[PDB]
Amino acid sequence: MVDESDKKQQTIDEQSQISPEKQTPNKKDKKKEEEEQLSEEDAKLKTDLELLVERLKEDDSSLYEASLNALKESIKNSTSSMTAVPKPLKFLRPTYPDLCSIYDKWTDPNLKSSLADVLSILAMTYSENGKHDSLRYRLLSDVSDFEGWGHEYIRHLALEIGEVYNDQVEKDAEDETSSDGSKSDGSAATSGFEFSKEDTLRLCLDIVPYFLKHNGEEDAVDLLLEIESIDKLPQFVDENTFQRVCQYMVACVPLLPPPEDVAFLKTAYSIYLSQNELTDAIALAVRLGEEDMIRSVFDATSDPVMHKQLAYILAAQKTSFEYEGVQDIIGNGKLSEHFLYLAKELNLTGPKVPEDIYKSHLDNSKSVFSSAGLDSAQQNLASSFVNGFLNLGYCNDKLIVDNDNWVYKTKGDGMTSAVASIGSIYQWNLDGLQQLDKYLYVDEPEVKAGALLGIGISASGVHDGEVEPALLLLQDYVTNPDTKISSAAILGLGIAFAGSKNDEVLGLLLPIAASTDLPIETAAMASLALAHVFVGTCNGDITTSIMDNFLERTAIELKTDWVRFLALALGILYMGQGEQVDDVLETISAIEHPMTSAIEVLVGSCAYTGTGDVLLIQDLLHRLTPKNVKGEEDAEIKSEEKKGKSSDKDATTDGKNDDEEEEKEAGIVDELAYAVLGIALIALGEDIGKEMSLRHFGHLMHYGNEHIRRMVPLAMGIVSVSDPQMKVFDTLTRFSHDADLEVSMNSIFAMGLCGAGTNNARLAQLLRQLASYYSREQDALFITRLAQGLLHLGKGTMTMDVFNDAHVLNKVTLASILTTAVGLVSPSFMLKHHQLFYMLNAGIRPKFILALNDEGEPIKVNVRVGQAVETVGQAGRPKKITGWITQSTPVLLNHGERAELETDEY
Amino acid sequence: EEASGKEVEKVATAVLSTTARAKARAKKTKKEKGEFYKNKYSSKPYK
Repeated sequence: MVDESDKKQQTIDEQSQISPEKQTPNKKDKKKEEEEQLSEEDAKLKTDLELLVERLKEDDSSLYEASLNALKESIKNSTSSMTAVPKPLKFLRPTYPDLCSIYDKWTDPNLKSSLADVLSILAMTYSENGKHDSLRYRLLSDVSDFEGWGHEYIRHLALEIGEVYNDQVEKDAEDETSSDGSKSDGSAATSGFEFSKEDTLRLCLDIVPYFLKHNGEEDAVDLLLEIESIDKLPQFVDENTFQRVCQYMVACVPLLPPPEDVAFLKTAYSIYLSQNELTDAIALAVRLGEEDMIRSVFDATSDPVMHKQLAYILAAQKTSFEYEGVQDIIGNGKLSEHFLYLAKELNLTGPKVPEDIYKSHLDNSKSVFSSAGLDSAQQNLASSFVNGFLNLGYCNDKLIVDNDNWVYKTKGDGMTSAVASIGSIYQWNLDGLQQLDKYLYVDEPEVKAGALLGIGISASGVHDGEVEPALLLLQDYVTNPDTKISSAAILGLGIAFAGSKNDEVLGLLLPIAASTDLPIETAAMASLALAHVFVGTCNGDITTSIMDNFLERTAIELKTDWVRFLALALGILYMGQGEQVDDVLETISAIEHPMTSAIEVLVGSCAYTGTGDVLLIQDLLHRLTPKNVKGEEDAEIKSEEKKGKSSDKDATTDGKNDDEEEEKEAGIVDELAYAVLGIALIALGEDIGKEMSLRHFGHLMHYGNEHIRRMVPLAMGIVSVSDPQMKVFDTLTRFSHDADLEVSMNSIFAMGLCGAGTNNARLAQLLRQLASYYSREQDALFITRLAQGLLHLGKGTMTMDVFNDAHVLNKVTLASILTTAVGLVSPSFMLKHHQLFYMLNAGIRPKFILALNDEGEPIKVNVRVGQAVETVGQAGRPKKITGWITQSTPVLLNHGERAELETDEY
Repeated sequence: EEASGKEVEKVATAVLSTTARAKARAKKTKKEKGEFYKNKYSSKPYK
């Protein structure tokens, strides 16, 4: 540390830790005197650069401050940075660290502020030279180790960030702001950024996303594509490149408004398209939901290759995976056009092959019944629906149904729903139609209606490739003018085709959904189907539905039930979109009535989704307001009011669920806690408000995909046993269903206690019973999830009927709806060219460890399990493929996606 | 004024404020994101 003069080169470094002589005195004098020393100075630059490099290792604040103290003065005092022009400009290499030594090593509040500003200006000027880039690189990839640079280097980068962010917040932009003093664009700093990006992408991760989101343009993102696609395999594997891209997009989700957020993810998809894995591609194309992107990934494998090859089989598999079946329709018929084999291809895209595979699973899972034996009165009705709720998905329980004794004892609305529950035994099945036909041709109009609903449920799994479409059976019923018949018909068509907006399905449904002048309660089903049809893909926000919602309001207000259902159908209709939905809020609002104000708060949730935190504060100001106005003073109306209140509550919950899913997984925990504070606030304040919020809560959980399932449903249940509306219990059980037999062990005992114990009304008893049976599928037959499964950010379509029904006080009419519950998940299996029905092995891990992804790709260590096991629910979702040791290679990366595994053996 | 005089004032100030801040706060945040007297003599006369 102490001076020890010029005895050797080692002590020369020691000499200059206190006072330089080759950087201070000499150079200074030369620059401030002769200008032939401009020449000596040029050779001496090199020498000076080296002396920094040696003393970098020294960290103490004092022996960098003071040493280079007078050089800092010299920028403006003696050189004035233009006494010899070019020569200070290229001599700014070493003077730029001097400035940084006062910013960062020494902290003097007054100078650290002021000199930030100086540093920015000079970073720009010296980046024309493109030597400011090299200054940055020698600290980024390092030469020496000291604590100092680990803090310093962030500042250099921070200058760039500073300015670029501010141009969004202040409109004046550029170097007019004296906060940076540096021009936002121009061909001088732009070339600096590209070069900076290169070096920081290789070694670090920090600044590469910041630059995009501050520019705000999809253009920044498209430069990223170019560089990264070079890096795809020779610099590091496919896998690594993928984890970065989606880390950028998933982390900045909350702060991207609608138009910006679609526009960013386009570019992530395309990055994926360029790179080797098309498996990564298909998954993003789905995110977006645009038709246009699905077709390019399906095409890319089908059209080039003339031969059948792998290429045709792979296309079909990929579209087959969404059980919204939006992809199914689009991809079909290309297979026909190419004509290698019609027969294999067409069946494989179709959800027809997914039935067959189900039989393999069922075989392990066997049949255990646990149905109610109770007969007579409303208890007869209870039991007969309960039989279907336990044997959901493909089950065979034929014989029981054929015992028409119990079937016929159902009465009224119970008769329609009884036939409708039968349909769910043969849910997702070709066969079963038979059972339905017998009744349809005999007795009262009631059994006829109930038959059509069940057809709807059965047809869920066979409605493509023009193999018994539901459209075929149900058209005849629409023509028949009786209302019950016709209403039932369009409810089942809508369910079956789901997202599929095929020409025949859609267009049958298009003149119609346009008569509401005649007063008919059950015509809720007119719009309710079409909304369901619409979800799963980008919306037109159809002009049929929007016109009819308004017309109904003109005509009637008497049927409160009719208009509450209508309001919801509109909000469910706009699902699948958000950009276009900002428009329709206004359109709806043009016409203003207190009755119209109920419709708006609902729709607000779908437009603002995916950036909502304004939406949240709004759905809370609403809540407060009835009470609040009353608060100030203290120190026909019936229908309008009730719609008002009830809507808000639904809307708050919908908003939350959708935001938490897409946004940070962390945030899922916080939103549940906020809900509990909303309900507590309501239980005291309004008597009427409390009723609605109970029911909403169960679907809050099921939608949001809470991580915790053990504690919260149970605890909540207990308070709400005292509280009226036993329909609460059904909404909780749809969350609790989980991986059957994990959560649900606790559940059957907890739901069962209140039911069995208390009987004080059979009306009350009926809700409780149904809820119980729903929850469990015997020896893990299937799992229901609101989510796609294929994305875990994803949202379903078939599960939207479940989500609709928790807005109204319970009704026997409502029971009929409730039978419908669709939303299956397939069990993965390794496929072969002879279609092997068995998994070899898999890893499962309750909890991912990776913190690079918030999703968390599977670890490669896991805990090992056997063949032919259901893809586990929570605390088992991360799934890795074990097969590599038997010399087998996945073609279809599975991370715990719905998708079936597929393998190629060497 | 005594105490009851002061009660009217303090409550009036505060209500206006609780009402306003209730929602003004939430809104604004999120906007960027989406000589000990002695004679007291006086040189100027008065009447």
